[PDB]
Amino acid sequence: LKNQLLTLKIKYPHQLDQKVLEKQLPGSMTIQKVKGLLSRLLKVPVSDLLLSYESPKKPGREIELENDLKSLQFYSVENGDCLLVRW
Amino acid sequence: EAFGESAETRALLGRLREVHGGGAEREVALERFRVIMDKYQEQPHLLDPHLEWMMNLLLDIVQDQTSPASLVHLAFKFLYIITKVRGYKTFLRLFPHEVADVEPVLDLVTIQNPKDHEAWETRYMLLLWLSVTCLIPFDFSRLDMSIMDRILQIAESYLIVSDKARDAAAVLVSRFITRPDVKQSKMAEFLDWSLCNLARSSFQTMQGVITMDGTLQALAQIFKHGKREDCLPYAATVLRCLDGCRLPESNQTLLRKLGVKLVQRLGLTFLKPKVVPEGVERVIEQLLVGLKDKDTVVRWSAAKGIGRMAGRLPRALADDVVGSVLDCFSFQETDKAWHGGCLALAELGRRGLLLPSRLVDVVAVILKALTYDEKRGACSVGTNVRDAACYVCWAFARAYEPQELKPFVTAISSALVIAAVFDRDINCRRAASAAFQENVGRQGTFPHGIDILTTADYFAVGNRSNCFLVISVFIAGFPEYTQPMIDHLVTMKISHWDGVIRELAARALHNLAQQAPEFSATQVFPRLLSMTLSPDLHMRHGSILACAEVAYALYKLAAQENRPVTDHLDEQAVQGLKQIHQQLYDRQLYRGLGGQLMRQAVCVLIEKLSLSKMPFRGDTVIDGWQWLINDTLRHLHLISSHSRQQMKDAAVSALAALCSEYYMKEPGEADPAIQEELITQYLAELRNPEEMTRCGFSLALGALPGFLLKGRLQQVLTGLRAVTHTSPEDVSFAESRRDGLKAIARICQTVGVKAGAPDEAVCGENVSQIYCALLGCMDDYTTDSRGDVGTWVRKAAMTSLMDLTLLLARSQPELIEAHTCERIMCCVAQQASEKIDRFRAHAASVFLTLLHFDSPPIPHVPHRGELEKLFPRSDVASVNWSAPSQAFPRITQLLGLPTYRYHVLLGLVVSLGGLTESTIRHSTQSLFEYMKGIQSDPQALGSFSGTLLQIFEDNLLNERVSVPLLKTLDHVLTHGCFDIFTTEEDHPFAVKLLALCKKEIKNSKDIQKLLSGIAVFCEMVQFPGDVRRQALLQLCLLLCHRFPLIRKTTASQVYETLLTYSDVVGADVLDEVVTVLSDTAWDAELAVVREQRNRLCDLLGVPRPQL
Amino acid sequence: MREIVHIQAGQCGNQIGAKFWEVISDEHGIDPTGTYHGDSDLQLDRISVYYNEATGGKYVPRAILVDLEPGTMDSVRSGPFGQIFRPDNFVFGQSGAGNNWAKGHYTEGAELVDSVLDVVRKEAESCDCLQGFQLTHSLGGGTGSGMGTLLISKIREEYPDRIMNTFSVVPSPKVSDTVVEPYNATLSVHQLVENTDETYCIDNEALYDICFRTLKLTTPTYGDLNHLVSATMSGVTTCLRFPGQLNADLRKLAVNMVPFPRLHFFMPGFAPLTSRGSQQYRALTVPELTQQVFDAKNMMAACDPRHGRYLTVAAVFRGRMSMKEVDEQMLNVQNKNSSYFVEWIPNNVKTAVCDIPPRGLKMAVTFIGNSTAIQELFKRISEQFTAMFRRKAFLHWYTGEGMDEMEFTEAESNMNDLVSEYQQYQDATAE
Ligand SMILES: Nc1nc2c(ncn2[C@@H]2O[C@H](COP(=O)(O)OP(=O)(O)OP(=O)(O)O)[C@@H](O)[C@H]2O)c(=O)[nH]1
Ligand SMILES: [Mg+2]
Repeated sequence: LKNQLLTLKIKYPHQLDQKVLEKQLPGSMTIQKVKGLLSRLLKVPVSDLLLSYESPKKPGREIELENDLKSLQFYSVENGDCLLVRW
Repeated sequence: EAFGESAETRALLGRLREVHGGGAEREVALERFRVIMDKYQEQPHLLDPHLEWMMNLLLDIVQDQTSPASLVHLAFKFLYIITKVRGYKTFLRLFPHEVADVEPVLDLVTIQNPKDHEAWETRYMLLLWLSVTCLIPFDFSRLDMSIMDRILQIAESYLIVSDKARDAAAVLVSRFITRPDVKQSKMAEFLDWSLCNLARSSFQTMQGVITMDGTLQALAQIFKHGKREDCLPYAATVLRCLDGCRLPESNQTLLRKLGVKLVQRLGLTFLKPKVVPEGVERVIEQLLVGLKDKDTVVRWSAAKGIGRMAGRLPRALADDVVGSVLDCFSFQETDKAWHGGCLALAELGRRGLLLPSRLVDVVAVILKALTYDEKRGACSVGTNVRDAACYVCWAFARAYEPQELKPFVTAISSALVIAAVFDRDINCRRAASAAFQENVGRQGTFPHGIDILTTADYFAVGNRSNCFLVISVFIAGFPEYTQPMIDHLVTMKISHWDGVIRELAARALHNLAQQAPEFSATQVFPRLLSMTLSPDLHMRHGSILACAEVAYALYKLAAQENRPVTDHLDEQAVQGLKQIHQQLYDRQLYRGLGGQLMRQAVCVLIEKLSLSKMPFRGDTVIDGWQWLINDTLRHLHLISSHSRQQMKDAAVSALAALCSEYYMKEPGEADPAIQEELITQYLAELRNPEEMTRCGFSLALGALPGFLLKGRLQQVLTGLRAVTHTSPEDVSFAESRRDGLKAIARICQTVGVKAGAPDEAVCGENVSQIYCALLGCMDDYTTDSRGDVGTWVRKAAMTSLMDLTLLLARSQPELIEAHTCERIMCCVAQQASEKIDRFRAHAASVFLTLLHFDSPPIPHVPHRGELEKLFPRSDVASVNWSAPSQAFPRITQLLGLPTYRYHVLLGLVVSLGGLTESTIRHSTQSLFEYMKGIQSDPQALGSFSGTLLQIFEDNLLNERVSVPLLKTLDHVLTHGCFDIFTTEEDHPFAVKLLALCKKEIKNSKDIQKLLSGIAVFCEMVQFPGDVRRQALLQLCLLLCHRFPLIRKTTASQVYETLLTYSDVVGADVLDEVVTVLSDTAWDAELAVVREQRNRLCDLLGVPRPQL
Repeated sequence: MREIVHIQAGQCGNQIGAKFWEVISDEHGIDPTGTYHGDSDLQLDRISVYYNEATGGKYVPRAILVDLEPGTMDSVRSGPFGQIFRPDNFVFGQSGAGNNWAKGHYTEGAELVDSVLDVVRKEAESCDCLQGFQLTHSLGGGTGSGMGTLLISKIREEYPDRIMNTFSVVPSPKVSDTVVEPYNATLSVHQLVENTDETYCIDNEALYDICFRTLKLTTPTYGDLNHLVSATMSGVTTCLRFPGQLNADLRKLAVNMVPFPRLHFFMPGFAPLTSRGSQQYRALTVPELTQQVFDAKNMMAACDPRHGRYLTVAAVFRGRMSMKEVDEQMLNVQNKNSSYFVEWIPNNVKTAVCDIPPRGLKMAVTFIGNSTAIQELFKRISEQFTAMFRRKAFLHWYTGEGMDEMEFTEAESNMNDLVSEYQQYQDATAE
């Protein structure tokens, strides 16, 4: 599982005062699980959480994760990317 | 109307100087420009007002000497796109044509590389521009290698280019060699250059054919745009060189087309343009054969040449040409020869060359061309010779005069309207309509020429179905287009190869007989009575359909004057209707592929005969018809599945019409001899092992009238209910059970309602037993090898419960009980919330029809006010129930009611945990929207959890509802719905849920069921207390399963849960658990995985399991 | 010697066919002039399946290109390989169908349909024994949408004993903003069900998402999608152009992969995913390829193969992998006890192994399965077809040419029945 894990950094563009986090999540994880994780961490409703993933290979770009039944591997979420959460 | 993208166009070109280096931006602009330009490909004349500035923004870029080659190529691409959109002929009149624009263009073209395929758009357009600069009225010597020599070399080098540039070299040399100073300098040189290329090159290589095509195009353009007296001396050498090449024998279409185009031009040069060397005698010899070519492009090009040559030659040769062209219509030719001859005749008549002497001949051929359809295999050919006949007829309006056409107008006008209605191709109909309009506008001597155009205009000969039942009657209304129009349909369409043409023709004759009953009963019916003896299979079906339709029409006509049907049809014709069955039974035509067609035709014939009250009652013909119907309803599996429903719905209708017409003794009664045998045989046929036998006999028994059910209704109902019951032998018998319910519903709708008569109609004595059979088939959920076939058995089980509930509502609504009505409502609600889309739509439609029914209102409607407010009348036709998005948001609201909670939730669980993706995605969103409103109220959440646990307990050890429910529970727990129950230790709800899950995951083998169980066991760790520890133990039991995939999935789920909920494990031991779940291969041998499992158990406080 | 006639119609169809022909020519070792210069005898034992042996040892293609608009015709005529296609195999008009299905199938595309039959019949007369026709077009438009259906309906009447295979390219709102696309797609699918034995669906939304995420391209143009389409086409037609133990012809493949008549839409794919320009970066193995062939990301359609049953499965491997190494890998993934076992890789799968690898890659793989998830491609168009049908928007254009609501409701009922049958078969017992 060590090779399958990916270290993602959670950003907060709407709340720049917050610090940039860093969590090692499994590659075979659905965006439905990450939504609940963020809801339980930041105490924000699940439905009121728009996710997105920005690769360091594509600066100036943002992909929206609207589908919840898909995993992070399908969205080309490689190691070292950043996840921008909004609400 | 006008160009509206110009506001965006001037900005695009403004960015041409910036997106010239980048590739992505250039491609986006080019694609964008192309999608902006292709919208006006039908309206090319709308861009002319913008052809001024739009060009100035392009040619001005290449003119600048301080620009790169990429920008020049990008601008030439847009220039070529604009030329393609509008047209080079109308676009090159805008290109610079000064004497100071020639040397610029020449050097520009000479700076190009023919090998660069990417810049092909620059070489194809540049050449064209040069042609413009060749239009100046100045001499090339005044400009001064010379310019003429350079232009000639460029043309010679481009005329053999395999790219599109070759075409650009055709219009160029056509204007450079045809000049005064250059037709006495370069013409002879380019002439010895073309002859050598034509004599050396062959049509066996790709480069030899390219050069030949280029040379032929150049010569054809030169002889076209060149002086007649200048290109006359060199008219024999080129012709001889072309004849010595043997182009007709070559296997190239473009080469032959160019050869014909050059031969016709050479022939036009010999004759003087007025309002004949021996060489001409050969030219014609090379054109006539062109009409008998294999390709249509060759004939279309030869027709123009022949038409242009007949007008520059005398009247003796002009008549000889027509006489020779008429020979193509002999009895030893194909359809291509006829097409070529028609094209040549049209081209000749368009110019006014045909004399009235050839009227008796030409008119004697066109009549054969408008109805050409010579079967050439499975399908027939002739649509080409028919489109040409339309153009030929269109030319008579300009050639002959009214005085010369009057003798043949009576036949031309009729043929035009006959071919402009019943034609199979819309193009032929439109061409015939245009020809008729042109003839009426010019000649104006056609019977009712104006009245026929107003009803059959260009926007009226579109729908083929409308032309057979609207325009046909309007044309037959007059006495000039009735008998021939009927004879055409009788001797052409009703004997056609396609079956749609033998059905449409019959339906058209049905209406045509109303305006001409005498002619259809004394002249047409005898011809359809003899056509049935035709060995042709398509001929017998058409004749039977016509005999049925005309008979029905005559019966309907006689019904007006309350007159008998024998008034129009004589007894001789009547004897044919009786012997038609004997003729088919003797020859044994009910076999092979045509047997089904013959049976279907005879069924419709018998139905139309019984619906007309014929004098056939008490004859052997009725017995023969009954035997045939029984044999058809006896042998159904032998018929193909692509036409079984038609035979099933037609035979039952014919039997009902016969059993509701001939099989009667007195009003309100029937012949007991037939009643004691038909019902007995049917009840002995409803127990047939073959499923198709019952599928056909149930509907036949149910379609019987009401007077034929008096006294024998209980037996029929019992026999139909015996089939609806499932047994060990009848497991996959869904089609039979469907027909069993359909026949019961039909019987209920026919008999109606009548108190004090259980054997005659439905009443309160047997309504309960009938409702019990309808409510029992809804629970059928068979899963055969084909799939979920039980759905079918449910479809007919829904409509049967609708039409019935309304029947009582229109007579004795008090019979409908409250419990039965509530059960039906709950079952319909459950059936209107299924993952399926086609079935859910019908379920919702039935529910809305049953709820909105208020005439009178139906009793026992649970929560009638809430249901009406949640499903208003406006949300019936506007809402699409087939789409989950436009259905689940409105169906999830039903959970608020108490009655609509258990069944609705059970039905929605299948959609919230099925296989389809979009349905689940929509159902989850619709359920979360409703849960958000009952999330704070603890009573609502408790009731929902109780109902879910009850549904779980009901469907235990069931792989139809257990897996969907377990999958939906995972999402329900991940979303955070049961958040109030987490603030209490030892929650009975979470205890019973875990207990039921342990039951459902007991020895679970399949991996699909194990995944949902593992997910639920990991999403249940949120509940503190004894449910947290015990649940954890289960995870351990899954970390050392019998498969490595299960262990890996369990480890991944445990790792995810450890990151989700942080209060489950202390921070002091979380590091060890995280490090043990990372560097551990859970897909290895169990000998090493057991140690890791024990280590994790010792850390998580879980007691050590025991084998 | 079984020959196949390839036909191309519409702008997108011609652009896909040109790229596919260029790819299969560069893989076979054929210079753009016409001669042969490869370095392998296996590139000639089956060249007659798609190339006629003309005089001088030249190989003439068999691509019949037709297009009402004179746009893509000139581009393909002056392309890198434009000099290969016979010059009288190009059939075109001037004005197209104006994004109307009732124009390129009744009033306009039926004006060149006769010249198309003459050309396709003149091309087949030289063949010794024809196997089946082929067509490459896009459901979006009128000359691709109506012309393809008209030709399929006209050829089946004269050659009922020939296989009919197509490569429909379902459009998507992301690639095109045209609003008259749902009707053209519905009317095309209505005819592609009753007169077609096999249809390879290549959704445009899938390729768009792949180029947006996987390739990380800035503005995915038509070239990026055409490259992937041609790669998938070349990977699918590997057994019909190279030797091998699995000598599955066209008819045999259609009979073994299409048990039902109406159900015949596949979900073609290909791996590894690459783009234009560079390509050599990482060398994949057989395990990695097998793990990636069956991923929904490597599929060229917006469908999840895992979510839905598996009618028929098939895979084609290209490179120095052996059918013995492949069988070992295909017999351990259909077993649960086996490690790294997958639940979406089904059993009784068809498998192939090729020698000649693709261009720019040493090892690759192609997937040609038929899963019920393809129903999602039919429902997405159904909704867009209903919301616009209730208001009768843009219906006058169709009613004026000759069409009527009868054909519309017939196509709607056919699509609904197909979706219902797919959903019913999705829930079937495995054993
Ligand atoms: N993948 C891909 N899709 C294309 C391409 N060209 C067009 N399309 C799509 O196909 C549809 C347009 O159909 P076209 O092929 O351009 O049209 P046509 O068949 O020539 O028909 P007309 O518009 O009537 O002339 C839209 O959905 C486009 O996005 C292409 O090269 N590749
Ligand atoms: Mg086009």
